[PDB]
This record gives sequence, structure tokens and C-alpha cells, in this order.
Amino acid sequence: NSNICEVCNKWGRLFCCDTCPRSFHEHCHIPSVEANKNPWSCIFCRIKTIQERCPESQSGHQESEVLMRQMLPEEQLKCEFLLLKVYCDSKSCFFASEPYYNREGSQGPQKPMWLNKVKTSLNEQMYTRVEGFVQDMRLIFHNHKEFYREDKFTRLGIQVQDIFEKNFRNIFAIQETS
Ligand SMILES: [Zn+2]
Ligand SMILES: [Zn+2]
Ligand SMILES: [Zn+2]
Repeated sequence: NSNICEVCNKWGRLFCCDTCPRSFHEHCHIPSVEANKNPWSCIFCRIKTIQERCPESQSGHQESEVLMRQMLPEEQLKCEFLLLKVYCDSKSCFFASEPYYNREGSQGPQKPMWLNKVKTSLNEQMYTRVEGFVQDMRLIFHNHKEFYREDKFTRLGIQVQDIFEKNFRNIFAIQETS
């Protein structure tokens, strides 16, 4: 197994996947690394199994159909994995914890949102459809763009949203378009 966490790229107290060489901090993995379970298989491995069991699940989909899906176990897992892919980018640090807003010439968002809030909401099964999870994730970046206006820091929102959107299209097999 790797000697660093797959998500944050640091050493520490690492749990090792039994079916692949990745390793994780306990609360870096999503869901948090399960207490017992020998063998244990990481989220990467569990996602690859879904695909292998249903090869047709990789054919293109429309985003509007994906969003309306109910959050059954496989869609819950897909959203957990998509969240974890965002945390995998170091620039996620800016969007992880609860923000606050006191900048001359700007007003804070009406509905603040952040990654750890989405993480809690997934863990507590608060989303009934994929749409709920995707709306809260997109709201993180939209809030940031609106608040930071012409400051160059707005670009961090564009960057991390691009990581989100690319991974969304991959994990949910969204039909490729020009
Ligand atoms: Zn970690
Ligand atoms: Zn694995
Ligand atoms: Zn099948």
C-alpha cells in the first residue's frame, strides 16, 4: 500500500485498502473508514465494482435524468465519491469549513454552503435525490464567485468547480458533448 493518504497526501494513521494500494486517514475517506470489516475495500474499489457489475452503466446519460435519481445506495456512494474527489484537490481547503463574509463593497450570500456541511448532510442521509447534493455543491462555487466579484481570488471558485464538474461527468457517465 501507499504510505500517504490518497486524499490529503500526508502520512499519519492510515487505513489500507485490501483490494488496491491506496491508503486513507480515517476522516479523509468518505464514508469514514469503517470500524471492523476484514477485508476492507475503499470507495475507489466499490465504485469500480458497480461499473464491473453493470458495464452498461458507463453509456452516456442526460444530466437531467441523473439529477432526478433517488438517493438509493449506489447513488449515495457515487455522491460520496464525487465529494471525495473534490477534497482530493488541495484548493478544497478554501471551501471546507464554514465561511464568513466581511468585505467592503460585498454582501455575504443568502445561503452559505461548504464542503463539511455537504459531508454531514450525506452522512445524515439528508438528500433524497442526486439533485440536492449537486445543487449544494454548485452553490459553494456560485457563492464564492458572487462575493469575491472582481478580486482575482474568484478564480479559486472556478478552479474547484471545474474539478467538481469533470468528476461529475465521469462518475455519473454524462453523455459527452461539444
Ligand atoms: Zn488524509
Ligand atoms: Zn481500494
Ligand atoms: Zn448489468
